[PDB]
Amino acid sequence: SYVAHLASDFGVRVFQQVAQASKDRNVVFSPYGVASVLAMLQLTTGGETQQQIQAAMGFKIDDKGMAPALRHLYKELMGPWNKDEISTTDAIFVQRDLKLVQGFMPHFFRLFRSTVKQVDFSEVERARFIINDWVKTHTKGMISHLLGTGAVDQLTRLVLVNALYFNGQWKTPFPDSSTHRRLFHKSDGSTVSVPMMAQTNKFNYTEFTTPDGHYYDILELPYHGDTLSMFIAAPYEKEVPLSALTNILSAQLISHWKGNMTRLPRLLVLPKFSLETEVDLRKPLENLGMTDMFRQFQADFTSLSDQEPLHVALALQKVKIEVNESGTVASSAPEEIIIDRPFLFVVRHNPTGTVLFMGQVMEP
Amino acid sequence: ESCKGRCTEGFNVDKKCQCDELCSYYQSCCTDYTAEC
Repeated sequence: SYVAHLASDFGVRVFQQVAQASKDRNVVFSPYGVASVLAMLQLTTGGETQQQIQAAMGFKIDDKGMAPALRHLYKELMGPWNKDEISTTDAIFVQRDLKLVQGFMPHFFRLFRSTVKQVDFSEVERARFIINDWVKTHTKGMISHLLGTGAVDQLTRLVLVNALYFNGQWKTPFPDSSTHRRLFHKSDGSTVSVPMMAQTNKFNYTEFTTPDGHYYDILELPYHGDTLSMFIAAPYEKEVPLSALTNILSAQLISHWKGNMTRLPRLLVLPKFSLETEVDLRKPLENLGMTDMFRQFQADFTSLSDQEPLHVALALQKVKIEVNESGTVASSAPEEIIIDRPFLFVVRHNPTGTVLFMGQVMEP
Repeated sequence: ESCKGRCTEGFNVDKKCQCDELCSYYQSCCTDYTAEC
């Protein structure tokens, strides 16, 4: 579907803004997640606030087929195949006693099969407990304490949250006994020791070039039953910064990564990692043109409430990803591909091409 | 005092008990919230 691609493209553009402001830090992010919550926010907005979101996303949620295709994607990710591997939640919270526009909720429910949550921000500590507990119980206990003390206050009226957890189960797990500490070369020219997994398998391993003619390699690691894949991406030369690859690695490119005509055996060496990133979406969204939604008087959320002024006080995504030997609680020469320098990873939903997760690993 | 066909309407200050997704946090759920919504 067109909307799956547009939603991934938008989310990747957001990831790029986040990566740009990240320095030498690890980042994990969800392009799918931010697209989904911003698509829902479109319903709440009007005027230039709506226009800015629709222009940046490249579609209107109200258009024919747009909402059904997003619902379909959501349903799919909740299928029986997902062994508590992905736990996501999108929620919009508005001031509980704020009068909402007649018919807004059933209309929101028709399109998304959820509602806008209604929490009393004037009771500050309680609202923060509520939002936090909501997030925790809807990510199978994985994202707790999203909001620390003082994250919201008495004047907070509207808050967007997107929280995701991922730990995939490999189609072929890495044997535990093959795991040991190896040197990893950081982009600042320093070297650290990190646990790295290793397996011999037939993976897709393709070489491409950037416009500036830098070589990069894409390794595909399928999860069980081929529904999801992790892609690992890195410049071939150590001197080439990861950013030369991030700035060009679009939704279009990723969705086009495909099988090798003949897959070949190789020994793969990959660092284990466990990353947690909290992203404040404000600056990334403003850089993509969505400035009005944050501005106290300029913001137009008249489709949600035409009673009192509204604007987004906070827009958060928090992602936790786990990459290990099996993705379970269990306990387990050809060409060598060794990932011992910073890399990008992409988790792709294969039937749709949807970019679920995206990140840079600067130091495992 | 019932949630029948109300699970989708959000908070309603005029109604005697609520049916919104957070009503349990406000100890205000109609007794049939669970079975309806």
